[PDB]
Amino acid sequence: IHRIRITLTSRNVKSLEKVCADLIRGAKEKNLKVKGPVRMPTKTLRITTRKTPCGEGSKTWDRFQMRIHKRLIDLHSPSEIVKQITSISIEPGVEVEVTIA
Amino acid sequence: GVMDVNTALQEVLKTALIHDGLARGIREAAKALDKRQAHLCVLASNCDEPMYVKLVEALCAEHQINLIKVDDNKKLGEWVGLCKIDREGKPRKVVGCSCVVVKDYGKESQAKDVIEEYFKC
Amino acid sequence: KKRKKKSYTTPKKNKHKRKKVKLAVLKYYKVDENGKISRLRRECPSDECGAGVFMASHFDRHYCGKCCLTYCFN
Amino acid sequence: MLMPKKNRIAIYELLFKEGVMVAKKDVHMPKHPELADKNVPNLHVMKAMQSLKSRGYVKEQFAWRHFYWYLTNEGIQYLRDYLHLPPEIVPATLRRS
Amino acid sequence: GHQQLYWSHPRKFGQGSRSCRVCSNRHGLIRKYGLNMCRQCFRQYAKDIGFIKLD
Repeated sequence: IHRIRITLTSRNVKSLEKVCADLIRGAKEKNLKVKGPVRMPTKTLRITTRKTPCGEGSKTWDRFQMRIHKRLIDLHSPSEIVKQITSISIEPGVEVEVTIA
Repeated sequence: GVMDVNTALQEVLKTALIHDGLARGIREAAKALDKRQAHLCVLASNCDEPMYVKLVEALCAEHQINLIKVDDNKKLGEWVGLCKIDREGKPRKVVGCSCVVVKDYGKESQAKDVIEEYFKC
Repeated sequence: KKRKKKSYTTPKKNKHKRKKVKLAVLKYYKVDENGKISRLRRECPSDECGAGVFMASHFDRHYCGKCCLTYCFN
Repeated sequence: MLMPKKNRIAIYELLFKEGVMVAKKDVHMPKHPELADKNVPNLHVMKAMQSLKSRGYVKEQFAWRHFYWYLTNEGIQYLRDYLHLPPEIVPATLRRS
Repeated sequence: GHQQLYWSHPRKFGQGSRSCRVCSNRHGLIRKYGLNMCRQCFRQYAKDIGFIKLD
């Protein structure tokens, strides 16, 4: 079997891109094929709430946005190198799900 | 202090009252009085009301059970620990009650043996 | 808003009265010239009922109430 | 509402063997899955704890709808000497090093 | 009364089945995305949870 999908996600795009470059460079340094970083659409969680803690005042709202950036990367490689690369002490703020399909 | 059947009945009744079920009301006490699983409780000697003691003695002798009598049951009732608020209020409980199963088979002592020997002879 | 306004209603009405008693003796079947119990009455072969509880007769409603079920033969 | 003694004795024993109790309890409902097996109404436990605080033997902290207790030597000694539960049971607040 | 009259019909779903997970307040709750706070507690903690004012 040579079908492995790794899901990368984070709120911060800097860490996401750095860890994606880490994974791609780790895959390509050793003789191995790897797909490009599929870039899934960003999810914009929107919540609007009145600023005031009471009923008085002009109706001014707060629009809190929360951006979730997620990527999927394919891998045709033995599971050993995948497990070694996954345990590379990734940067904080990034959630990773390595799936062996 | 001095070893006696009274000084052991005090401890036995205290254990059977405080621990393993408590019935300061009518239920779980009369609900255990009609189930005939009470063996030793705080009684009085030279009873001036012999009906209940005669009935309980007959019922116990039916299944070879006996009882130990100690006079002045008011002191016994005050000595079962229920002397609330130092001495203010003075709750009225002159007689004790024994719950189901005096002692388990996992814990051993020499207190149940003398009770059994007194029941038999 | 305004308060409950439930203090001045229900005139010439009294609460339901429940008798104050000291002992539960006559509640059970006690007609044996001594108040004792006989072995002729059957015991229910089920686990949901307490062993201590025994059948009793009341000229009204029933000796029950938590489950609100009449236990009489009827 | 029911006021037993041995249920509270079991709650005290679990508190001593743990330090904190883990059983969500609701005053409105008699049983909750965490509350079960320790069937004492929340109100009983927190009223007893408020009486305890008015007396004073134990430490506590509060955060986001949750209590976090700390049983020190005073509470261990008090539960030891009142309920005559012998020290054959070792407290769980001093495990390891 | 304690367990005899109540609990004889489905009523586990009303507004009283919810409260702010920070202050146990039942008014102005936020159910969206499941963080389950009131308006003001969420406004207080938005920076920490991850909601930042950009719009």
